[PDB]
Amino acid sequence: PLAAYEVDDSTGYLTSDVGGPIQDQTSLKAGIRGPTLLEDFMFRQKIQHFDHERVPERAVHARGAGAHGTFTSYADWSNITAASFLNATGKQTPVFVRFSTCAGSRGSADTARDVHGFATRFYTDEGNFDIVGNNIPVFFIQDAIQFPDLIHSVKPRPDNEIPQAATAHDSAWDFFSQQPSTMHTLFWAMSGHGIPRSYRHMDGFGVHTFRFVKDDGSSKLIKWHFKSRQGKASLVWEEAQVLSGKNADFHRQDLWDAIESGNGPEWDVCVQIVDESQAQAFGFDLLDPTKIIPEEYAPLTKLGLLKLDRNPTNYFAETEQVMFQPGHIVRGIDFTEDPLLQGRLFSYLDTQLNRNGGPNFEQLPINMPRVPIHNNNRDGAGQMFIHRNKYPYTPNTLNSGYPRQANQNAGRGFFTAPGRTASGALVREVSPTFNDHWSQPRLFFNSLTPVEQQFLVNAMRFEISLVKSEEVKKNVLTQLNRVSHDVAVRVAAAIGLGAPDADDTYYHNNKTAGVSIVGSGPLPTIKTLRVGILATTSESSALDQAAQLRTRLEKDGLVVTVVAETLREGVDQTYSTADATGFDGVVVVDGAAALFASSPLFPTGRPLQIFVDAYRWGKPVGVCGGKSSEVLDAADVPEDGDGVYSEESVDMFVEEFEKGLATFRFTDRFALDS
Amino acid sequence: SPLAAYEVDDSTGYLTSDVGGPIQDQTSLKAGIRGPTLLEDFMFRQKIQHFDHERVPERAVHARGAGAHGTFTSYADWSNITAASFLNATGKQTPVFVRFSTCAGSRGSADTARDVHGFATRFYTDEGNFDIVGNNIPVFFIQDAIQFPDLIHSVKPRPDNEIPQAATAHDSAWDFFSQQPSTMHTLFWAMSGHGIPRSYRHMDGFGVHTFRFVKDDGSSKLIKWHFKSRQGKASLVWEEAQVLSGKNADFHRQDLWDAIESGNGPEWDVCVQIVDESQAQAFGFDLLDPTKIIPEEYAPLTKLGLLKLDRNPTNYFAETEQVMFQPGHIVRGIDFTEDPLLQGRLFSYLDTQLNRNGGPNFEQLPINMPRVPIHNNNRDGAGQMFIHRNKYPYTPNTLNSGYPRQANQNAGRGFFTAPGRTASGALVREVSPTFNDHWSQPRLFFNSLTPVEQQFLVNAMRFEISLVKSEEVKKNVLTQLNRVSHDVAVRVAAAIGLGAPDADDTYYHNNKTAGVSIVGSGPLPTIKTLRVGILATTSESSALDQAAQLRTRLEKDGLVVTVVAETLREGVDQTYSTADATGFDGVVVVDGAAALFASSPLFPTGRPLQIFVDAYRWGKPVGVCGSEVLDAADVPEDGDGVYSEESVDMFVEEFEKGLATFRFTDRFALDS
Amino acid sequence: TEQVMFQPGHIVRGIDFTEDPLLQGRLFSYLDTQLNRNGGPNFEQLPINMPRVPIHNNNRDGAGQMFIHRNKYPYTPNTLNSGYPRQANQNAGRGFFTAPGRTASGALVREVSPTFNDHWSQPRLFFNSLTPVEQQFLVNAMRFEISLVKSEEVKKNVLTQLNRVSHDVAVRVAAAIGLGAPDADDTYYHNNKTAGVSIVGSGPLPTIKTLRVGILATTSESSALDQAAQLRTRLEKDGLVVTVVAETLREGVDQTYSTADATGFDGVVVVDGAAALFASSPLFPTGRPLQIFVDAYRWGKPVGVCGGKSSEVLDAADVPEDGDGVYSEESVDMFVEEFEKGLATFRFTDRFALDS
Ligand code: HEM
Ligand code: HEM
Ligand SMILES: [Ca+2]
Ligand SMILES: [Ca+2]
Ligand SMILES: [Ca+2]
Repeated sequence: PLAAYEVDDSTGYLTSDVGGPIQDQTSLKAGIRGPTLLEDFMFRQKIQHFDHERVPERAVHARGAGAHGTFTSYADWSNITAASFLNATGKQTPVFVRFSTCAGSRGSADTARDVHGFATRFYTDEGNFDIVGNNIPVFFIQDAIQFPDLIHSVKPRPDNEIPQAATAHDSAWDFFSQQPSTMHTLFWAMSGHGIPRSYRHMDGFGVHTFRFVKDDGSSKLIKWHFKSRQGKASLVWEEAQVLSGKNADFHRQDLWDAIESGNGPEWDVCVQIVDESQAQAFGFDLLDPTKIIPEEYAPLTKLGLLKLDRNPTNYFAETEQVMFQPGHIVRGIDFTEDPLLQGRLFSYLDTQLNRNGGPNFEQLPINMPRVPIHNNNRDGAGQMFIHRNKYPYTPNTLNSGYPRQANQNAGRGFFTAPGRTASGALVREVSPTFNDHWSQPRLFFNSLTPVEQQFLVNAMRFEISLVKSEEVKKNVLTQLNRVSHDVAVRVAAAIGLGAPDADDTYYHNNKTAGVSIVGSGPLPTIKTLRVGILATTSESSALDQAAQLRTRLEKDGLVVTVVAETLREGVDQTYSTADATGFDGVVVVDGAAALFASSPLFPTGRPLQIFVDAYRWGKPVGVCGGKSSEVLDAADVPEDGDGVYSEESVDMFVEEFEKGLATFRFTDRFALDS
Repeated sequence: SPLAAYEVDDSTGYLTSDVGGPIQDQTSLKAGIRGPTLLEDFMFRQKIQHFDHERVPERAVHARGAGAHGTFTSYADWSNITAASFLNATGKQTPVFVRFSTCAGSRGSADTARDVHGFATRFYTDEGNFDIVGNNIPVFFIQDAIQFPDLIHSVKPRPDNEIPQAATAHDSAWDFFSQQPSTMHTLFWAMSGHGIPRSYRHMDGFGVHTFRFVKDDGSSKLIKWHFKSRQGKASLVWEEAQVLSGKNADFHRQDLWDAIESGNGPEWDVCVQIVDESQAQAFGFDLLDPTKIIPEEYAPLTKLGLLKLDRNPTNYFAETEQVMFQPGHIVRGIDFTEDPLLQGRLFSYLDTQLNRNGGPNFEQLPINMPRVPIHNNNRDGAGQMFIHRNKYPYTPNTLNSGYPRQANQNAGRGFFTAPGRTASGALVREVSPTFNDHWSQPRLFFNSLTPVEQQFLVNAMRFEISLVKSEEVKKNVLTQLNRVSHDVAVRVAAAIGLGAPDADDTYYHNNKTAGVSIVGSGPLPTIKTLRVGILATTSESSALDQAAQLRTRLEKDGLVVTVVAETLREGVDQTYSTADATGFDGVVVVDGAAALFASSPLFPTGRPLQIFVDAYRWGKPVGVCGSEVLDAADVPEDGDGVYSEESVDMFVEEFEKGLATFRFTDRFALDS
Repeated sequence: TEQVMFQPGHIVRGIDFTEDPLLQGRLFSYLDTQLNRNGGPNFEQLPINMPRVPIHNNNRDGAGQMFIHRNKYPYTPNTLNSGYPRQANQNAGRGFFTAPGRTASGALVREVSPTFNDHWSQPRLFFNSLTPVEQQFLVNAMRFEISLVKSEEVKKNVLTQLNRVSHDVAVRVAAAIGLGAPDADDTYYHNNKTAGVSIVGSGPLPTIKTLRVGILATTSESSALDQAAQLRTRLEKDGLVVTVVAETLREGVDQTYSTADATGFDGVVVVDGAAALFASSPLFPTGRPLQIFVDAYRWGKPVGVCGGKSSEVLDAADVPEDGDGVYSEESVDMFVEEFEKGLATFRFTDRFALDS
């Protein structure tokens, strides 16, 4: 894919960057115990490179991971868009996708509670087209000019730089409560969408309304929705926290492993399509990025399949250096007057100068298009091209008038949708059509299941309880109360304040499909899900049981880890390094029961803690072999429990257990406010 | 002070651009109320351009870190051993800035990663800035600076997928260690409690290299810097460090910030070991070799002065992120040695600052400025903040009357290279054979730890090496560990189901040395700032009363008290939902709360009990104030560091003893 | 000087932009380009770029950040910093505001307004407003530059465009380059003139202070040095910058003939004690003293001989004694009074050939 740029070092002698064979292990010194010499160019070339390895992290979405893939169109979409990549059934275009958290620095944990990025580049035969989206369909703010306010508030306090990758501090909730537009995204982030099970188990959204533009000039309004084929799934908060410490790399490792095992994740790339006349028809403004179109109003149209199936060769060169822009647009697509989108168009082109340190960032391999470039851009630091045209100006006769101007009528040029207009005063004023900040947050809340609603309440209780300012806490209750009195009461109970009186201006009872995680039913596939088998080296029959279970589980593409006191043939991991956050279900072989009812080889009570944690976090758990009561009694897990299994037959154990893995979470183990 | 002049106050006033024009910054300028944004909106672009360019490259190593201001005070006139001005008078005060850090992780990684730690001190002296750029471990992994990128690439994440963050627990790191045996000494330190210190305040600082002290008369002696903590030595246990990394990635920087805010700024005695030049090879190793310590039994510590950190930064980015240390920031009275690791460092720091700052004028940032006049002919460069009056910036000149004047051993208090230093021999890329013993001092170190400490170290190695996928690498690791201690190799081999190689006694010995053991260093000299979690309940007026009684007592003794209950209210600090045992150094359950330890929508199932049990398993002082609680938690009433008293005052007294002991190590199983 | 970074975006309350598409795009360029020059986003902190009033905003960090900001809540809206900094606009805080009568209406277009389409009438207005000799200089600059263009097609295309401004210009230029001018095309021709664009027509200079007078003298005659000293005193009294030139330096001589050139002076005076130099030396190139005088005359400057004896110098130079801007007096006083009128006139344009 980027084969032309690969460098192989599987053989050969060390050389400088200019091909001179050298060594790099000992400095040149004036005598054997002498000082190092300035003339040692071997030393200086190697250390200079090392000294300059780092580049600025992205201003947001610093922490993330990418993979290569293919997009395949399901149809000829010419009848709605001139976009070349969508112009034929089965047409394939290479892609690169990067997923990320949003607030944390490089090296912060994947399983922070946060908005997540989902950025996709299509290397089309008419230019690179990027859709730079999030896993949440609405954004916090209604005007790009407010982005630094939002980001400053969410990022660590700037005196001490605390806390990392978290909204759980005063400044964030101060902003949220003073800028009520934030409520909708806030509710999404406080739901299980803020803590996805993996990048493969979340959807991607363009957020903004864009336009599809036909060759004839007619346009329609669209929203992009990348719908996961793996299904939707979340962690529970108290698992996400432990996982942040046990495996900061959880999401990037999950993605990397799925691709390597031939389970590359897939999404249906979809749009909602509506007429230009419907911009204000749905009870809100399609220019407002804090609003969704309910699927009951406009159904999803599937355009094609996105599949990620190839990991990068060098993370820095590919994932770190990929530079996405919403301004990377192609003929057939256009912008709308969404004031958040409008300002983004400026930001991405500008910020890449910061990251790259020079203007030629489009020439980096990962950023290059797959079709020829013909323009009069020249020079600049890091210029890799050697341009033959010595008359790089338009209009010219001395290069026969090339390159020629491309537009609607010639050379397949980009063109602005010709029906677009502007009218009015030049103003710094918010449209009153943007003013309802609360009805959609309530629509979202109403659409979650009872346990889902409790989890959202509990996320808010956790975070707001860490806000020191009594005034900020009260202000937060004021805003929450406008979305839902019941939310405000339940949150207030945790923080020892009174909720204010119900204000029903924005309350309503409407619901919408497709936003609940709990309500989206069992997972459509269990391939890649992780089963930890707790066993012991003290009983050769426990290992026999573990081996039989492994064979039967791996047959169905589950990723199996056998855990014992020490490593040996057939054991993957020791108890010392094992944790419940490492598994989607946990099985104990009854031969190992004694470990459950002290060792220098693992912390006290570790084998039982793995089982108890997994149970408490809602995972399918069980004992295989017939003798289950010693384990279940020690764990205080009821044998009759939903998602608790006990069979002597390995085949029968696995059949039941696999149903539990697809259910994924057993939500009856979590208490509800009365 | 350069920082006072550049402080910007925004507590009043209307918003302005960077050029002082009053503006707004909340709505974009548009062609009509639902129209597109205008290119002519300079308010928008100036604000967004700034935001777009806020980030700068992180440090190549020590990216995760935090800083504080303070003072250094000399104990004596040290002219008898050094010309250094900041050391030339009893009571002489010099401002300092210190930055502490982990070493391998990127700038958002957890404080409580297992790692070497940075301890970099700048003394803004009256003869120039002097930096001691040290670590919390006295020896380094490698013997030549040219190997640094090899070490660092191996320990940092694998470069195809950038996994794992802030961890040596992967194949490449152990491959490097097992192929480059000089690493063993530092590896042993990193695998001990020194890899997971309880806080920046509870670790020491070392200059690592041998340096020189140079007197005005030109004579020199060899020195090692040792900053000795007045807070005592303390570590986490590994399982606790893991949970902490998720619950509070900011634990160490918060611990430091808080200690300073409460008037408990941390202190170190700044010390040196001082030996004669003739002793460079007298101790059974080469003092140019940065993998060796001088045992304290061979050269005792001399206390030069007090280092105290007592003011937090105003802006983290401007001060902590932008501070740029250099071992080349040296002052008259100090010199380098021919340590090949030190030698190459001198080049690296000056060069790397170009990457971070993006221009050559990084010494003009307020945090990097000196507190004395600058007179030189350095000019221009991006970001030039001075307006130089001298229009003849060359030497020799007559047109500026020969100024600036040359400074040297005999003019203007100039820096001078120790005049006794020589070099002789071939120009070679060869390692001195005096550097070849990579295994005796790792053994010395291991011998000097207590039995439970040695077990913790074996268990750290068992943890990490079990995660290495390559059988070849694991075998090579056992080969090197075996040269240090056959017992260590046997015990770690046990966990990974390989057989250890046969004993090879070449480097074995039974020697020990003082001052390297954490557990063996006795109870903490102070318990001020240590954290007590009181587990209570809102359902009992008596429980809240009991909590409050304890609070007034413990707080008067300097302890930081957190009362935990189901919900916040008067006198309750944290909810059970946000509480964790990693948040405390000791845990107390009040009697009236006994019921919680037997379901609630206000916290996860079993949370109250879990905090108590985690605290006990991690060795902390735990207690009940007011038997069933100790029963539910399976905690022995007669256990060392388990407290049970009806008497408030009696409990606080016993418990405060427990906080000093800090860890009750009898709770951890040992190989036998 | 090198670090000053100007921007038309540096605007203040009371001024606003217009929809000139050239101006509109400049607003982007200057902010962006300073990143290239400065290498970092904090270029407004360079001393030459700093304002002379307080700065209150939430811009933060960036390479080279010189400020230490005390406000730890740099976001709007906030309560934790009491809502400061406050928003400034037309009604509060003397904020910048866009002229409120400004509007836009129409399609979003990449099209040129047809009102921009006349490219030729104003060039012709400008040309008409210059004096005859001025028009000759302009034709001569065009003849000079276009003659160096190698492509015959480009030269042809240039005459096509010039011909639309003025058939006469195209003809006169065409003559120098051996091509024929296109036939007259009078769409944009006219006879209108405008005030204030002509240099030659702007009358004599309002001041001669700082103008440069080179006095050519000799060390071979003590009398020449004396004349040069007296002239110097009389000229310096009026704020003129005087350079005395001779073969070698000594007290009262500023420059050698070797370094001197007519381009260094606004007027040139030979002292008659130095007349023999104007008829070889290892101390300057052959013919240098005379060449300074002749160049000065050819380039239209006031030139003269002071002392009373002028024919030897003037004849050697081929300069007519009665030409305008040519002076000859014995009296230093009378000489300077006449010469100073010539310095205000500045250029004697009757010395330049015109096309017929
Ligand atoms: C709809 C709301 C938004 C979404 C879904 C969004 C999405 C993203 C994503 C996914 C990335 C990381 C791309 C990658 O993986 O490299 C990103 C980076 C960035 N975003 Fe946006 N963003 C939004 C709003 C904004 C706004 C309003 C601004 C500023 C006006 C902005 C400025 C940036 C900057 C400076 C970066 C770093 C870009 C780079 O270094 O390449 N974002 N955003
Ligand atoms: C004795 C062994 C060493 C110790 C104790 C040491 C200590 C440190 C410390 C404490 C910092 C961070 C200072 C801060 O807080 O900003 C640092 C940064 C750095 N070190 Fe060293 N180091 C050692 C060896 C080396 C070697 C051999 C090289 C390369 C030849 C090196 C290159 C760097 C670089 C490039 C940085 C980032 C510096 C900056 O960005 O300002 N280190 N090291
Ligand atoms: Ca805060
Ligand atoms: Ca740069
Ligand atoms: Ca590796």
